[PDB]
Order: sequence, then structure tokens, then C-alpha cells
Amino acid sequence: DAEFDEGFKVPGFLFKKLFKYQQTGVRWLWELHCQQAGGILGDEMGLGKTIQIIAFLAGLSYSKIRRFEGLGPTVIVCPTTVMHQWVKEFHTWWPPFRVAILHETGSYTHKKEKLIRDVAHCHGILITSYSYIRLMQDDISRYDWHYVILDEGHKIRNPNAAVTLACKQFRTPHRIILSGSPMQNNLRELWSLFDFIFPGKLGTLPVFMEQFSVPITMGGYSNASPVQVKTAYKCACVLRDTINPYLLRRMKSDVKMSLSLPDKNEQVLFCRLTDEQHKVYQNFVDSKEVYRILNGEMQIFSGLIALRKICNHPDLFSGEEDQFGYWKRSGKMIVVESLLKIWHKQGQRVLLFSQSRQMLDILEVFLRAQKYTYLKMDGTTTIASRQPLITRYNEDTSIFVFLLTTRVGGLGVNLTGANRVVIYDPDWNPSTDTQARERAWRIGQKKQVTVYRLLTAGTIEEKIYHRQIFKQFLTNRVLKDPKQRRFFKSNDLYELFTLTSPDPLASSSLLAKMRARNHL
Amino acid sequence: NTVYVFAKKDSKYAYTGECRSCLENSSRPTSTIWVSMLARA
Amino acid sequence: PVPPLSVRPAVVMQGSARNQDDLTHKLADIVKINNQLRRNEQNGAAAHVIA
DNA sequence: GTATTCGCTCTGCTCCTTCTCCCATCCTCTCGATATGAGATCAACTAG
RNA sequence: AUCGAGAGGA
DNA sequence: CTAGTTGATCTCATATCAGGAGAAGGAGCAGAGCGAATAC
Ligand SMILES: Nc1ncnc2c1ncn2[C@@H]1O[C@H](COP(=O)(O)OP(=O)(O)O)[C@@H](O)[C@H]1O
Ligand code: BEF
Ligand SMILES: [Mg+2]
Repeated sequence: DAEFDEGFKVPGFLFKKLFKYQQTGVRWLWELHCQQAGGILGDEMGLGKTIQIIAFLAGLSYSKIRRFEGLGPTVIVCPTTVMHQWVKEFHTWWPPFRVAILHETGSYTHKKEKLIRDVAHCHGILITSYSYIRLMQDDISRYDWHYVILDEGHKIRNPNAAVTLACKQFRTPHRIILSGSPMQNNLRELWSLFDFIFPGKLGTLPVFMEQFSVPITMGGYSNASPVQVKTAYKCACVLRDTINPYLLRRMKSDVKMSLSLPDKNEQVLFCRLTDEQHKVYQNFVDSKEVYRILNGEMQIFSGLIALRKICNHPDLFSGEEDQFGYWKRSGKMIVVESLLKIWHKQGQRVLLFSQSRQMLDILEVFLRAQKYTYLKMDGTTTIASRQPLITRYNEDTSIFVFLLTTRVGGLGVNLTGANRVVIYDPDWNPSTDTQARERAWRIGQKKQVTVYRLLTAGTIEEKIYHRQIFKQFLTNRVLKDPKQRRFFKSNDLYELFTLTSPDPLASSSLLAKMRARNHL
Repeated sequence: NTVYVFAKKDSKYAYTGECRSCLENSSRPTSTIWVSMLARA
Repeated sequence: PVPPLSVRPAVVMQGSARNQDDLTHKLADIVKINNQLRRNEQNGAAAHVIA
């Protein structure tokens, strides 16, 4: 057995399975428990965070550490598609735990409130969804839970969302977030997460804005003055030091050599609008609606969504072999057809993502048009069948392509059976695309994976790619290093409506550090 | 720019003189000065 | 007490633009500041900011 | 042991200040200003 | 249509 | 019984001077009246 500082023992057979970084994470989690503080397991997608949590909880119950003897009644809030995944991992890794699902699928077949009461009074693990936490906040918080692990806790990123306010009602100090991307659009998200795990460190949201968000963000713009860049550097370093003890973020670069993952590629194809697609795009950017948008009269959403649809496929004006969604009318669909042909002749398995459900239906129709054997999972599929479906695609290699929406197909599922991954449509949030592309390159991937991220050249999609590159740079400025190069590719203004198709310290080290920070 | 002396029957002043002084070229609006007489050492 | 719609009718205009009544606009103001104040008193807010 | 005051309170009296209210009825005309989809939940089916 | 304004009538 | 399809509904997320009159309160002074308090 592995013996930690005070009284925490994790069983030897369980400990041996874990990798070096995973047991380092268990150590860190128990140091947080000693401090009675929350944390973010920021390890990227696929590095293993369900296993670290399961091992830490198993050692906590096993160790009988001193209301609660060992482990109390814990609640795990996760996306609906991964609830049964958590159940399976708990059963395989620590079968002694009672692990009930609070969901319509569930296993209880009686009043839910009875299930919450039973798990609370039995010191079991209640896995629930974020929607249920919002809905059952009256009952979920009356029972003095011990641990409130939030899997994919970046769903709490909006400080004013009802789910966030619900999840911030738990009285316990032991609040954990599992999310390999705990910053997706700006630093408000980081503040929301750190308000959840440890309400005090980053102060009130106004104060956090004034001290960190405006300095750090405003120093990343292309026109930033050098003094402002240095101020942003100072603020980013301060924030990194502030959030260091409670963020544990391991990359797949410092762990890849110690984990034997196969090679990865992250190509970004710039697809070409077809003549008809280009015509529709040019007609729309020349229309009066976009003119009204640029004048501030109407909301930008109509034009933005229309351009995204046009780049996806001209489903605005639905033009035999001229049915709705015909592949040859969209350039990205032509590229996807070529890629699918090549990969099928190479005997490989492909993971085809989409932001839009309608574009997913169009891709599904195009796949039946070919002889490809597909398998689809979007928000409409019943949750109870989602983990089965994933297992199916992970089990038999007869299934060639796995269609997905990035909101359901991403976000914590394991699809290591897939070999190639193609992100058909960019999103405004970089993190959606990141999780979608890490669905394949995970622990258990025995083959070389590559990611093909399709963008239409000179369209709104390239501008979205630029916006999310800027967001990723802003995130890296505070997650990996503060020396981040300024985003210079664009100014990120409201001219994304244009078509531009190509062709003890002894008071001296401390004083020295104060001088260093102030001279910046 | 003319001094006008009036007397309000119901007031704390027996007599109050005013001038709405205004520089001839319209640089500014007229500024009024009052020189009053406190009502009835 | 929010009054009903008949106390504050939304009169339609020569086109389709539905003009709301002064009471409706004022209830909009009360609602926005009430919601905003609610989120401040629920969260940590400066006593003078709450005031 | 009673004068005699005497400090302290209890109204109470003018007065000045604030503030709030009101200011005929009815009728005609002109003129200017004044989002969208994905995911989740649930409930009705809609059939096996 | 509403609001306001103005000009009028007895 | 019992899973799969269909609609409604909610959440969440994507950027960039030429009034006047009266009533209610508070203010400061004035005194009256009674307890104690020296003191002849
Ligand atoms: N120590 C381990 N030994 C064997 N398999 C592991 C280990 N850690 C993680 N895995 C596997 O890697 C996959 C990804 O882990 P998981 O925690 O589910 O994803 P994430 O950490 O990205 O949330 C899981 O299917 C899990 O079974
Ligand atoms: F971070 Be995910 F669960 F892979
Ligand atoms: Mg996970």
C-alpha cells in the first residue's frame, strides 16, 4: 500500500495501476483535502481524470480518515452522455462503492427524492446531470454532501447561469472540477470556476475584472503598446502564481513519453467554396440584411448563422442527383468525400464532427449515398443508448465513420476505436473543437491519429478560426506561460461579413521579487 | 446690462436691484448680478 | 403588483411596431434593476454598492 | 424648618421652514416625434 | 395609434 | 410491459422674474413648578 503524509492509504493493487502523473494527482487531491480547499484537475482530455478521482475516493474511504468516517455521500455532476461511463469506471476500479444515477434513465424506478435521501444516508455516490442539479437544487442541497466533483465543470463557466448558481449552493469545502480546458473564451470563465472551487482566491467578479481581465486581455491585442504588454505580463504572472496550488494541468507533452501514446497530427485544410456556394455567399454579403447588421440596426446573429450555414452547405436555397444536401454543391463536402475514400481504402476508422445538427443530417444522407457504414450520435439520440453506441463503435471495426455533434460527441466520451478525426465546421469556442479532436487521442489509442480541421478559405469560417486562435492565445497566456506572442494575424473587428476567397524568506529574495515585478 | 430697482411687497427685501450683464459679442449667456437690500442694529 | 395588460395596453402602430405603455417600460426598469440587485445581494457585493 | 434658592423638566408659544396641493367648461384643426440552434426534460404518443 | 406642442372657436 | 418518435419548453451559448395658501415639524426662548440643596 502507498502511505501518504498523515493517514491516507490507497490500496497497493489500485495504486499500481495508476501512472506516475495520476498518483501525483491523487497526492495533490489529498493535499487539497487536508487544506479543505477545492481544485481543478486541468489535465487535458484523455490523460485520465475519472481514474484519478476514483482512486482518490477509494483511498479516502479505504483509509477511514477522520460527521463522516472515511468517505461521506458524494455527488458527481457530469454531462448526460458520460454518467454511465462514470458508473462503469467506478464499478471496474472500486466495486465496493454504491454508485447510483439520478436521471430518467437511472436504475431506481421510484421517486428520485427517495434516491437522493438513500444515497445521502448510505454514503454512496450520486451521479447526476447538470440539468438535474439546476432542477433539483431544492432537494440536492439539504443533505450535507462530502464531495461535489463536477466532471467537465467548465459548464459552470457562465457566472450567471442557473446551473452555476445551483452548483455554488453546496456547503462542503471539497469542490472538485474535472475539465481539461478550464478556460474557453475569457478570464470570466476562470473566475467562475475558481469561485466554485474556492470562493475567495479570485475576489469579487468586478475586482477580478479590473485587476486581471482588462490588463491581461488588453495586452494581447495587436495594437498593444509595449508598456501595456509588460503590464499584461505582470498580471498574468500574478494570476498564475495565484491559481497554481489549485490548478493541476498536465499536458500530453510532459506525459506522452511516460504513457506511450502514438503520434498525432493537427492539419488544418483550407477548403474552397464552390461556384454555387461562392455565388450564394457573395449574394448574401451583398444583401441588405448584412448592410443593416453593419449599421447596428439588427442583431449580428442572423448574418453570422446564415454565413456559417452557407459555408457548411447551401441549405438556405435548396437546389436527379439534385436533392437537398447534395455533396457536390459544398467544397468541404467534396474534400470530405475525397478523405473518406482515401481512408476507407486505407482500412481506417473516421470520426466526423459537426457543430450543426442539420449539417450532421446532411452528412448522414451523403454517407448513405455512399456505401459507408456509419453510426450517428447527436443531441436527439436517447441518452440511455449513447454509451452503448460508443461501445459499439469501439468494439467492431465494421463501422467506418462515427458522426457526431461536438457538444455531445465531445465532452468526455472515449472513442479510441476511431483512428482519423475530421472537424467539419469550426466553432466560436476553441475548446469545443479541442475536446472533439481529443476524443480519439486518448489512453488506449493504439494507432496513429490525425486531426483534419476543415475551414473555407476567405469565408466566415476562417475568421472564426482567427477568433478562436486569439482565444487560445489568451488562454495559454495564463495556463502554460505568460510570454505568449501577441495575436497579429488580425485586429478582430466587425468586418467578418466579407468574402475574400483566395487566388522564512530573508527579506531579500522577497524584496528582489517585489522589485522585479514592479520594474515590469 | 441695465440696473432695475423693484420692490416686492411680500419679501425679505424692501428693495432689490439687478443687472443681467452680458458682454455685447455673444461669447456667453447673460450673467445676472443682484444687489439687494435686507429687510428691516 | 404588476397590473394586467389592459391597464397598460401595447397599442399597435401604423405598421407592425408594437409600442409599449409607460407602465410597461417602467416595469422593465424595475425588473432589470431588481434582477441585477438580486444577483448582487446573493453574491458578494460592496455594502455601498448594494446600497 | 423654613427661606431660598436652584437645577432640571414640561410643556407651550411664535415663528420660520418644508412641503404639498390647486389653478372654468366644452369644441376644432395642424404639426413633430415615437436571433438561432443544440441539448435536456418531460409528456404524449406510438407503436413492439 | 399614442404623446406632446401650437393655433383657433364659444 | 416497454422502448422509440413527436412536440413544447427552458437553458445556454456564440461579438462587438410677476404664485399662493395652508398645514405639519422643529427651534429657540420663556416661564412655571417642583425636587433637591445650602443655609440662616
Ligand atoms: N491508469 C490507467 N490504467 C488504465 N486505463 C486508464 C488509466 N487512466 C485512464 N485510463 C483510461 O483512459 C481513458 C480516459 O480516461 P478518463 O478519465 O475517462 O478521461 P478524462 O481524464 O479525459 O476525463 C478511460 O477510458 C480510462 O479507462
Ligand atoms: F477531459 Be475528458 F473527460 F476527456
Ligand atoms: Mg472525463
